[PDB]
Formats: sequence, C-alpha cells, structure tokens
Amino acid sequence: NKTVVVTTILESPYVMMKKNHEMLEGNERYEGYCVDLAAEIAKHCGFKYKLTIVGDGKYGARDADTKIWNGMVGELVYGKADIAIAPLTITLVREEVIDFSKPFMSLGISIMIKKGTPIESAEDLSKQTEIAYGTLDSGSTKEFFRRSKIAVFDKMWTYMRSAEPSVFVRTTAEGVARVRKSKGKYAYLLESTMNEYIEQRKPCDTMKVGGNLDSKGYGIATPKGSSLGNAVNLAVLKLNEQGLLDKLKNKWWYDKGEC
Amino acid sequence: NKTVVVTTILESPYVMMKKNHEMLEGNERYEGYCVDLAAEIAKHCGFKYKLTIVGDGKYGARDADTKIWNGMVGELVYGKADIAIAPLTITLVREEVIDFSKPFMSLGISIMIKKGTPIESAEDLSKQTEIAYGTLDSGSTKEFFRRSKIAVFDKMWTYMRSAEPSVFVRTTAEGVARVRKSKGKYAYLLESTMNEYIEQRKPCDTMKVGGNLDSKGYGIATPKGSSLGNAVNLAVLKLNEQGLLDKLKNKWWYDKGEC
Ligand SMILES: N[C@@H](Cc1nsnc1O)C(=O)O
Ligand SMILES: N[C@@H](Cc1nsnc1O)C(=O)O
Ligand SMILES: [Cl-]
Ligand code: NA
Ligand SMILES: [Zn+2]
Ligand SMILES: [Zn+2]
Repeated sequence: NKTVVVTTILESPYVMMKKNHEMLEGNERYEGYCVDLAAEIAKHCGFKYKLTIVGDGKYGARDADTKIWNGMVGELVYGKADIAIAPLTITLVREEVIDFSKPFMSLGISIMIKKGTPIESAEDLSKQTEIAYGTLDSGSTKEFFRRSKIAVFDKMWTYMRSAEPSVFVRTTAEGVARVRKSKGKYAYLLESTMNEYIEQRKPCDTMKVGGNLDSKGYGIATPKGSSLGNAVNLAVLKLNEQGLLDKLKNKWWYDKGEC
Repeated sequence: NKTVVVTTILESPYVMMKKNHEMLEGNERYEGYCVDLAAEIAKHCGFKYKLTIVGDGKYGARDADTKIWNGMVGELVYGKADIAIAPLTITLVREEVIDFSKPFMSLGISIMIKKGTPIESAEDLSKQTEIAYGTLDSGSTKEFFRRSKIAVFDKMWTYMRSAEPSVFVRTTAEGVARVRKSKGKYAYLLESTMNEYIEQRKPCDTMKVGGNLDSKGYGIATPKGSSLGNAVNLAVLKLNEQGLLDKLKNKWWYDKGEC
C-alpha cells in the first residue's frame, strides 16, 4: 500500500524536463511519452508512483569484472526501484535477472547519418573507413554487435571496438551531436524510434537510412518475481489494443514535428 | 521425460504439408517457418515433440454463451496440448487464460485487395459500399474491429457484423480465394505477415495496401502456470538475438518468392 518508485531515464521524447520544472514539484516536473504512459499504467493498476531519473543515467548492463548491474536494470535488481517505465530494450541477459511486460513499442537498430552522407546501409559502413561509426557506450545496441555472428555486423564490431578515438558515446544526445558536427564523417547506430524522433527535430539535418538491422521491443520492467508485473503486463496489452500507445507515439513524434 | 504435444495450425508459410507428405510420417509430413521454429526451440529446450494440427482448425476464441474456448488456445486451456507453436496473436483475452512468450514476430492488421482495386486505406473502405470486406470468422482481427472505439474502425465493424451475405471466412485461404475471384469487389482484412506472403505467390494478383491498422505480435503459448514457459520464452529471445528468426523469415517469405 505504498508509493511505487519508478526508475526512468532522461531521453527525449520519453522523459524530458518541463520548461518551468524548477517551479514544479514531483511528477509534474516531467513530460514525455513515458511520463504519459506511467500515469496511464498507474491509473489502470490503481497505484501511486514517483518518477525518479536513474542516477548514472544508464540503461543497464552487467560489469564483466564486478558483475554488478548498472543503470535502470541495476536499480531494479538491487531494490532501489519497484518498476521501470522507459525505452528499456527487452533482451535475453536482462530477462534473466528482471521481468519484462509484453512490448509496448516495436523497433530495431538503425543508422543515423548527417544528410548527404554516401551511406545506405550497414553493409556500406562495413566496406569503408572514411566515415566513422559507433553506438551508445553501453546497452542493447553495443551488446548486439559484440555478440553478432553475421559477417557484416561482426566486421562492424571488430572495427568499432578498436577504433580510436572511441566511436562510442555516453548518451544518445552525445551521439546525435557528434553526427551533426562531423561534416558527415560519423554515423550513429541507434534504435529506430530515437532515429525517427531526431529526424523530425530542428535543424532537421539528420536522417534514418536503410532498413532496421534487427527487430525487438521495449517493455516495462519489474524486479524478478514482483507481484506488480502481472497487472502491469495486462495493462500494457489493454492500452495497446485500445490504441493508447499509437496515439502517444503520434503525439510526441509527429504532431510535435518541427520538419 | 515425456514427448511434448505441440498444437499448431495449417497456415502458409508457417505450417504446410510437404509435397510428398503422404509417404512421410509424424513431424516429417510438415514444413514451414513454425515447423523450423519448433525444431529449434525443442533443440534448445531439450525435448521431444509431436506436431498435431488443431482439430477445429481455429486460432482460438471464447464462446460468449458457454464460455468455452476453441482452437489452439482451447486445446491449451483444456489440457489437450502442452504448447502452441504457430502464428497465434498475443492479446489481452488470451493472456488472461494462457501464457505467451515474448513475440517471435511483429505484425499488424492489413488490407488485402485484388490488384487494381480502388482502395488505398481503411478509411477508403469505410466511405464506400461497392466493395465488400471482412475478416476471419474468429480470431484477434475480428475481435479488434469489435472492440474498436476509433471512428473509422467502429464504422467498419458496424458494416461487417451486419453485412449480408457474410463477409467473414473460416480460414485465411478462403479469405484469399474470395478476394481473387471477386473481380475486386471484396477486400480481405488480415495480418500483414500473411498478406506479404500471399503478395509474393502466383498468380500474383493480390496486394497489401496502405499501412498497418495496429501493432502486435505472435507468441509461443503454453498452459497458464506451465513449467516449459520460462525456458521457451528465453529460447525465443535467444533465437531472435542470434538472427535465426530473421533468417527463417527471409527463407519462407522472400527466398521462396514467385513474383
Ligand atoms: N534501448 C537501449 C539503449 C539504446 N537506446 S538508442 N541505442 C541504444 O542502445 C537499451 O535499452 O539498452
Ligand atoms: N493470428 C490471428 C488470426 C489471423 N491470422 S491472419 N488474420 C487473422 O486474424 C489469431 O491468432 O487469432
Ligand atoms: Cl514420440
Ligand atoms: Na459501434
Ligand atoms: Zn539453434
Ligand atoms: Zn455458442
């Protein structure tokens, strides 16, 4: 009968600081796709909640040496949060330590280029060197390449892990900025959802090119064995069938379009 | 320990009888995406299985009066099958009575028209009468239109439910044949997966038009509480991350392509 601690991450357009946040308190300080989703899930599940941005600003990965989980996954694993409502990718290694609802959004790894870049696919990136390319420093995308057995992807990984300086970035915003200021000499591998979002934001100079490299989804996560998981899983399905999710995506992705 | 009874359905290209099937026995009589998926899953979960075609040839719905489930879901809820490996859509009503693995395939409801039919969208079908349209007699698609609040879809449901003669079909093949021999006076609403497949088969006279009406996925189902569920779910995720599911999709949809 207590307030649910929701761990989430500052990633546009999922969770963003409201323009006048410093004059607001609690949940009213945030806005975005996941903020709207959180209010809906909590309303349909009947619980009070509190949104908290993940301290280290990470999604979640296990450190090879210490074996400790960081990011939003870590907050769930070590009991700091009761639930995670964010663009957290459903992956095998995560599913082994936390529970995931059925996906509320479908997506895939994609390529983000500065308009004009002579690249139309991952294959293209692999068969050249002039243009550098990387992914987020930790998360499902980097893990995807590091584990792939498909020649093209494995080849891109061989290059990325040894590239110097590092082609990996700490945050999505860091990757987008790097694409924008690299005169077309840097491409960024990120999930199609974020790629499509950025493509509709000023200065409208980036572009999603080629098809997705894979298919997967984002799910609402809870600690392994949490009682909350069952209800939340059922709420996601109901909200999807009633069109809420489609409406929310259009709202934050296209209605707000700047291009 | 014991051979796992797999319930499935004859739906191309998921499960199909091989050409020389009469000379074969057991699982060897079948071929297809789901047949391969089944083998893979059984290999990684370590068990023997028997493929059985669902008796009433239905996906699964609950009779409003008797409250009895039919089709594959019915076989699972009543203990006739241990698992269902087929293109069974993850939904709220089904999730309430059976367990679903994370989706092994993403899809949406789509429109199939005979080439040349003057229809580009759902809205187009709703604003006219000359062209009849309907869905599978029972399944997630028919349910979607019945539980739809969206004006366009709702309007389509009113027409379909009252239409005469009936526009609903017992099987997808029947829906497809109806479109093909109706001079374009009938459009069939079915899942994008089947639509895309048919679009690539002779006589090559059908088309998937417009975008998907919704987003959802297929999941491997198991009786609620089943022990096999956990391992199967982790296996689906493993196969997706290794690229196998993408491989099978290309193999059965486009490598086989005839148009
Ligand atoms: N959604 C990913 C992080 C991410 N966002 S864009 N590229 C990425 O890797 C994760 O949940 O780890
Ligand atoms: N996959 C659906 C049936 C179906 N296949 S193509 N159009 C449809 O409605 C179900 O699982 O009920
Ligand atoms: Cl046997
Ligand atoms: Na109505
Ligand atoms: Zn395998
Ligand atoms: Zn009845």
